[PDB]
Amino acid sequence: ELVKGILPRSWSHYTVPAGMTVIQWVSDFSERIKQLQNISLAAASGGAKELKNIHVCLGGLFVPEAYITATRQYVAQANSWSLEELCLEVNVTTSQGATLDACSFGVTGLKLQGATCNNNKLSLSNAISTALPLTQLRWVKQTNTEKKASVVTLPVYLNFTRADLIFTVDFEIATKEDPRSFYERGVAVLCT
Amino acid sequence: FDQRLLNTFLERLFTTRSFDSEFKLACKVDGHKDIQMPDGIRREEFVQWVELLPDTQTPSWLGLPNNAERVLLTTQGVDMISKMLKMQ
Repeated sequence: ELVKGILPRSWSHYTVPAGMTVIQWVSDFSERIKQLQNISLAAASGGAKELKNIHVCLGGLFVPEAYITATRQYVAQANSWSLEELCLEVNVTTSQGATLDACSFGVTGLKLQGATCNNNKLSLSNAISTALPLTQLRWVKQTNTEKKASVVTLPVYLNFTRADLIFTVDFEIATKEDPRSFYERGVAVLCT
Repeated sequence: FDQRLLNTFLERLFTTRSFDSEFKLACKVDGHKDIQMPDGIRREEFVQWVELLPDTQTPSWLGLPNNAERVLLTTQGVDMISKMLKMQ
């Protein structure tokens, strides 16, 4: 397999795009292991408190959707609420200019597709991808107020194949952009 | 999200407004012009309208960004290079 540049079936554990070379996979695997070293380094040196305050790459996680559930469960336990009573709020800010509160978790590596995020507001773009500097996920009590007639629900997939849906994100569109145009142009977020 | 996209097209097209003289099938295909709902009421007029469609079709006709075909077109052009060199 290696001689033919074929990814061994014994190495393929986590979800991978069908078209990935062993070389690409080795580079991706190295990045994932480096991140896991830091996560274990913080867990051993500091405990659970460091695990909450460290930024994570959703692409590097083997099951990114379980991390979202873990963050949802963490906020629910801290506030003694139910999972179905918690809605996810997303704030996109620079990593340097970011502050993590009790319900805030830092996520890096998120890439917006066909749109740009400026002041937490979305605008249609002619660029294929836009790298989000630091995405903050906040879990707050649901107010069942529906949408503000300017909020789109963008899918978040794992990779460019758009085969696995990780979670969904609510964003406020900018200017008088039609939310329907966002749906028609395939605007979404990729984990890697 | 595929269901939402399918619903968006259906609600955009199947309306009483589709019988208006200014209805837009597609909007801003190349930034300036838009595809017009034909004003005819007979099948022959609709068939003629399809025949007069310009050959300059872009993914914006489908509501997609115009650069969605750029990568696909480049790969296809290189393939057409390869097919020639394979039969020389």
